[PDB]
Amino acid sequence: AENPIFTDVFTADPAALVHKGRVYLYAGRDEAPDNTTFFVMNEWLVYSSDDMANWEAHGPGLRAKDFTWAKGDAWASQVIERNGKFYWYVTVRHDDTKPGFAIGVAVGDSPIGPFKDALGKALITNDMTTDTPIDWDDIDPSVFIDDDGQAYLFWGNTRPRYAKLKKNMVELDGPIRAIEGLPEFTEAIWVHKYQDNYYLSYAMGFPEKIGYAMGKSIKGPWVYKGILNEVAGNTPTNHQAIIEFNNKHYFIYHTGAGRPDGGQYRRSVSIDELFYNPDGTIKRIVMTTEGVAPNKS
Ligand SMILES: [Ca+2]
Repeated sequence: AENPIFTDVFTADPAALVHKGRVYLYAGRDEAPDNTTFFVMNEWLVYSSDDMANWEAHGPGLRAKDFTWAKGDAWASQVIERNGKFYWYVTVRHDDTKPGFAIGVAVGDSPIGPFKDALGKALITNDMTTDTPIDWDDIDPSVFIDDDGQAYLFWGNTRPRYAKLKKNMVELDGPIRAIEGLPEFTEAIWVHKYQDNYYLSYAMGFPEKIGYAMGKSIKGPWVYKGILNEVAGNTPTNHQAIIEFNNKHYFIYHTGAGRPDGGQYRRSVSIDELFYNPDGTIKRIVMTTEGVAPNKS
């Protein structure tokens, strides 16, 4: 499965999920004419695989403009299943009623949708977080359900943060907490659990690499552990998903390696295998051209 995996579109900010034997893969879609101005993103695209290698294209799943309160900009996202429903947390640009980037939540009854705004309003709004003056801090959501039934929302650019999510998945429960322990944090938090440990991987520095920290609890304390991913080919933004599928571990990300004239604002999803050490640490990723081998049940 030669990387990059999709060649008919540029494709970025991957998020993935396993359901009923299939991997569902979610990505934003880079529509920019060149690598020299800025992101131009309007819609998220959905893909699914049997085996990690052959991908079925289900087309657009959600456009940013599907949020009445949103101006545009369909930035990084993450989907989760809970109670026969699917929650899609998005980064969009709020309209001038609450200036600045915001986090919204959509809902569907199946992995491919149809998806609709679950709230009719932002879940996180720029003015809720004012310990930084920048107006793109509230981006890149990540979502997690711990073994005790408690769900959590993580996000941030420049300022990493989390909060408890109510069962209904569309409401914060309790206060927003600043996360300590993530040297050089930039963005792209991805939380997951493996065996007895918790893992918070993130984009780090600039141009971005991915670093990660481990915790004995979802509330940490987090212990930075080293570099998970080198800086990716022809792109300053590095953006991960980590999933477990069929006894192998998958590290999904993007590169500027596509054609034609791929790069900074014309990115492409690539996939490579992740391996754990016996102590629980993750081997540094090796980003490869040939990508991943099939692996179906
Ligand atoms: Ca803010």
